Amino acid sequence: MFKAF
Amino acid sequence: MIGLVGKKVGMTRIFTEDGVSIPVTVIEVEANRVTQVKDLANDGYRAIQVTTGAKKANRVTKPEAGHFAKAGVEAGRGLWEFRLAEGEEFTVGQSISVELFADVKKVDVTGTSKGKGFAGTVKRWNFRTQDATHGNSLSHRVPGSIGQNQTPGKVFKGKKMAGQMGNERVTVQSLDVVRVDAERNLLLVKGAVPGATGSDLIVKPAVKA
Amino acid sequence: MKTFTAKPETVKRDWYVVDATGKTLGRLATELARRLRGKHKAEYTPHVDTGDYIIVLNADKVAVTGNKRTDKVYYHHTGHIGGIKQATFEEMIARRPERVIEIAVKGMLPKGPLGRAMFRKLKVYAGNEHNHAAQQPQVLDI
Amino acid sequence: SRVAKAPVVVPAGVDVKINGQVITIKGKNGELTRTLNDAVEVKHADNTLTFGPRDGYADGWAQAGTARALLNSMVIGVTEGFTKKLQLVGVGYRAAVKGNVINLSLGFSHPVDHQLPAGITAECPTQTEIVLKGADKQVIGQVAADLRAYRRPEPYKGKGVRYADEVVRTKEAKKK
Amino acid sequence: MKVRASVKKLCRNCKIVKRDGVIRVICSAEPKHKQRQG
RNA sequence: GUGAAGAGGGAAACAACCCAGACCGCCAGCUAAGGUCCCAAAGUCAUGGUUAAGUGGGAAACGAUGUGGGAAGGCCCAGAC
RNA sequence: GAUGUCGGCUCAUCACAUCCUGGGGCUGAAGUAGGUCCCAAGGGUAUGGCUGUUCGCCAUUUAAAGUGGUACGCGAGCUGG
RNA sequence: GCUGAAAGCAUCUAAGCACGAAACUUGCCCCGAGAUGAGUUCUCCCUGACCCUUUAAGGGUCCUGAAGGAACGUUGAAGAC
Ligand SMILES: [Mg+2]
Ligand SMILES: [Mg+2]
Ligand SMILES: [Mg+2]
Ligand SMILES: [Mg+2]
Ligand SMILES: [Mg+2]
Ligand SMILES: [Mg+2]
Ligand SMILES: [Mg+2]
Ligand SMILES: [Mg+2]
Ligand SMILES: [Mg+2]
Ligand SMILES: [Mg+2]
Ligand SMILES: [Zn+2]
Repeated sequence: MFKAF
Repeated sequence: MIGLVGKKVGMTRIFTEDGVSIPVTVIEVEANRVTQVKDLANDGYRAIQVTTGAKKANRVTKPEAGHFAKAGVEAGRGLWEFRLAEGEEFTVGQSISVELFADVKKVDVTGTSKGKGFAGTVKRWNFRTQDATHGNSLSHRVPGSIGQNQTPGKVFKGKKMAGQMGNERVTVQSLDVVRVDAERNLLLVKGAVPGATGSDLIVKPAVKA
Repeated sequence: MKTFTAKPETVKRDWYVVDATGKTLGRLATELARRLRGKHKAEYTPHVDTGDYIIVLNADKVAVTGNKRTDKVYYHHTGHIGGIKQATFEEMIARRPERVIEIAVKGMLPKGPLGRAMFRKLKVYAGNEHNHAAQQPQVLDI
Repeated sequence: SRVAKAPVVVPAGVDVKINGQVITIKGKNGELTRTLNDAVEVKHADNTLTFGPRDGYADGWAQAGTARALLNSMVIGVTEGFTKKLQLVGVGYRAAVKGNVINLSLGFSHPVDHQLPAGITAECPTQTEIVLKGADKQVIGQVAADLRAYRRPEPYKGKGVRYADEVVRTKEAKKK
Repeated sequence: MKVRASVKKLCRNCKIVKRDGVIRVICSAEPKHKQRQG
């Protein structure tokens, strides 16, 4: 699970 | 110009009075017998089919035996064809020896290269290997990226990938004729040629001139 | 009652020979396509090939109006990236003259299995003689 | 179409034949022939060749004048061979004639050999000048251009192959 | 030769000619004046 | 005004544009927009012209003895250009 | 009711507004070497120091170390500064 | 560039000719007749009885089993199989 803040 | 079919005996070194060492491939070119002649009126092109060597008559098939009997020739290892120039002419059953190259300085040698089997991209296409350390995970010599995302959305034809290597027809051009020895049916050509020892070999005068 | 429909194994087919010398490419092609599809027959059926066999002679002697004898470019892709190829009308005539007639007629025939079957009846020759004398084709003045 | 209107005279010693569009001219200096186009009409009903536009062709008038001009020179060629004179300018520029071949030295590292057309003849009165004689105006002019093309006259010194009547505009080199 | 959209005579000797569908100027008085439309 | 809540034909494909409002059935006819050489139903239709650029089937200022038509003017068989 | 970032690595592919090589016109082009413009995309089109950097500067090379598109190409291929 | 009118001159162009680049088509190397448009050439093999009706590129029994292939075995500088 990647994140894009 | 017409060529002949020989066998790769191996590799050998030739010394010279001046002190130079010439690496030469020893090619055995026995008597090449003409089994059939191709004529424009009947075949649409001018060429000669020749056979070399001999094979056990037990394993010769009936259709193969009948063809050789037509030209009055003994069955050889196989059959090869050479295209004829304007002035060249031959007759069925004629024997051609290695003396044809007596006046030839450069030759073209073709044969089946050594079979490497299934080869990876690094060996097959000289792909650069990725880092062996610095965090690399199971990707030390994998091909890597093979495309450009959505726009093409596919892999282009001819992309270099792992697959069969070698075991294919290969030609080496402009090999010097070091020596022609008719008394032993031998032809010494500088440098290496495709294929392993004992493999079928085709020698032609250098088309590149 | 039921409207008549042509039956593929009952169609009667006859052979024709057409001299392409001096005929414009496009206007000759339309007639060939019309004959190949069978639109000239009163028994025309869209789903049945009711056309005739046409032999084209002197395929290298077809004329093109205007300057398109050199500006007419034929494009085809080899399937490999960057494999776009060009060949002007003059080059096509020099290399394979019967391609121009076949390409023009092919683009005017229907598309699909039936259309390809229609094209198989077209037989184009670059020279003035053909080997289909056994079919005793009738001269067609297109 | 003033040129087209002017007729072309064929004096004694010149034989002309018209077979459809191809018109042939014969004379003492040789033989010439060309194929005229359909848009031009030529007649030989008298001692002079008359030209006019064929009906239905838009370019008849303009192209008719061209036919008259070529045949006027065509008749002149068979009666008097056209002559072209070239001059060689250079420190060591020389020319030689071996017959149908001309040998020139123009400062190159290799010899220059030119093959004349079958209908052209060349003479070299001086090593620095070559004179060409021929029957058809087209080839002789083309041959002269080919020889001139080997080394065109340099703007700064005028050296090279030039026509005898050519004028070369010499330009002075940038000072300092 | 200078290629530009505006091709015009530059002196009394310049002449405008059409060769292959291109308007170009040829001057026998000065090579600088020769132009082509492009 | 249409779509939304609207199918059908046309614009190659293309809710909103053009024509036109589908109760059901027919292997009948006439038309709209748009079209009539072939893919592909209908004119390789009849007259008088224009274009040579495949313009038509993308783009300006500006540039050019391209070519057609129209009304005037200077010069000219006292010899013009 | 998810289309994972910058840079590097690997592997690329196309455009031509061309960096080198090739062919030309002018030049205030003597030659050598350049300037500018036109045609040309076939091939080729650096390694290092610093910085996570692209970039940039610097060192030393090269015939040249081109400019761009491809999810500012490429993490179900690697890396994670 | 040659010749050359339209436009008496001039003009590489409108008719007609010549030259011109690593681009283009060939030349060199490899695959290639599933090229269903399935091509060409040279050899080799098979020269028996009958029976039935839905009597036609028909089905079936008996005799026959060719050229050649495959399988199996010993294996290869051929190969994942
Ligand atoms: Mg892990
Ligand atoms: Mg590892
Ligand atoms: Mg990805
Ligand atoms: Mg797609
Ligand atoms: Mg709603
Ligand atoms: Mg989702
Ligand atoms: Mg090439
Ligand atoms: Mg750097
Ligand atoms: Mg990206
Ligand atoms: Mg971090
Ligand atoms: Zn000027």
